[PDB]
Amino acid sequence: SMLPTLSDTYIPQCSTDGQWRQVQCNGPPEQVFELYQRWEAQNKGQDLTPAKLLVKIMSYRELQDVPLAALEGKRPQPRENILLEPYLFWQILNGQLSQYPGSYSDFSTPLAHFDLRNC
Repeated sequence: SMLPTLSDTYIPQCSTDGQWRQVQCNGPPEQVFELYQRWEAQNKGQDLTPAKLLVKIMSYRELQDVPLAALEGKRPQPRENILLEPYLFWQILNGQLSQYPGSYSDFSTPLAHFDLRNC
């Protein structure tokens, strides 16, 4: 866990299609904050460093995934096999595994932000 969250995550943000946003901040993406909100909503007592451990764990087989955490599936069943497909204008939750390289999809970066950043 050599990454501190709020320290040096830039993620250059621009307000619309082609023009750079006039103010550039130095915080993590708001999708990561929403993922942290969902993780805390699953069970209390969750902090930053156990979240780093929990993403370090459950990343051993890549999908042969794991139960005991519901985030996008509203049909609780251990036998559910559906193809992964990205949807326009949504936070990426299900189809990714994040252990493998590639490219981001749909270019849905221009969203709002928090306050506690170096801008």
